[PDB]
Amino acid sequence: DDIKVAVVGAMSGPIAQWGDMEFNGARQAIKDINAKGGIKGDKLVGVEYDDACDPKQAVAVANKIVNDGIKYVIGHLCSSSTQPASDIYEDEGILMISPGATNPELTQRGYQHIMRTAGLDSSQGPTAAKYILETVKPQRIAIIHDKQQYGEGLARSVQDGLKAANANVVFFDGITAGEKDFSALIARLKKENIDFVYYGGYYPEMGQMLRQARSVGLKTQFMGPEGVGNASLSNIAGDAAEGMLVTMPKRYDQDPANQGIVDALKADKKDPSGPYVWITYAAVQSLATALERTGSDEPLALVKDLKANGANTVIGPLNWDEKGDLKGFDFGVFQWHADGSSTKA
Ligand SMILES: CC(C)C[C@H](N)C(=O)O
Repeated sequence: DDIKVAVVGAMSGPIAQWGDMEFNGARQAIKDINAKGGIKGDKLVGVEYDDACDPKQAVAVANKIVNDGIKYVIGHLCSSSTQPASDIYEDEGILMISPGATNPELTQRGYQHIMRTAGLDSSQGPTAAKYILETVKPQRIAIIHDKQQYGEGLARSVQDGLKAANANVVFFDGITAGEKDFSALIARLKKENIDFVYYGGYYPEMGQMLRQARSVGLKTQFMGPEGVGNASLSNIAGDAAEGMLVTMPKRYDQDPANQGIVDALKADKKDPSGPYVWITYAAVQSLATALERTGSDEPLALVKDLKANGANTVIGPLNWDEKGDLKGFDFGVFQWHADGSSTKA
């Protein structure tokens, strides 16, 4: 019979563009797998849910998935929405592979039904700190975050990494997500002669912060995690996007092996350049590899099979550890430009 698979992420809310990549990658993977014969004759069917990357809505979607009879879940997208949903899935015995959540706490609580194809912030954070200490070498640093699990976790990780080398972190503060007016922050950066800022958060706040800093002549160097590295960033920031540092996953769309999938996305007039297009495609490929190899429909047996044998996907040969995290998922550093393009630094 038809194998149903929930795909869960942001189809609405302020970071819906990340979700656009997720659903584009999932749809294409489900379509390619069915085109080659499915899972031993059976058809994969994606069932799409919108949690809006919001903790409360995520708990509502997870509850609905249990009630709908679905046993496998590619989601959720954000860390703050994925973690509370995983509590429900673990209790009900449902497989959950997150293509987007990078916060470490997800897979550090003994949950047996939980995996991910996204990286870890326990590696993205230290990658930023290393680059700050060794290449940028600023005199005076401020670290800002958006008071949510992903951004605040990365901001705290960069604070610790810098403080390990006794770098001058002048101050550490948060701003509320959805902020329009950053004039108070900018005034503090001028007062404290801050020449470098790490922002933990997503692209809507990064964009407006960059534009407003340059409008009054701040010469500050900014940096953020992969959550700011979006096509929207330079549209919001304008010329202030130039020089922006950001940690991102490898450019999977420039891998020759993925050129067939790039061409399929370009035929549907879709942007193939986003990291989570590929990381989500990979999560469907891992679920399909486990169903095919074992011939089983038990969530626990599918996870054990993946931890043991791995899977060959569009983001490389995947090798999970006992907790459900990928081993050897590396972030690189990129200089952003005003036209939305970027180059490795
Ligand atoms: C899509 C990504 C920007 C999501 C981010 N890694 C998080 O855990 O919230």
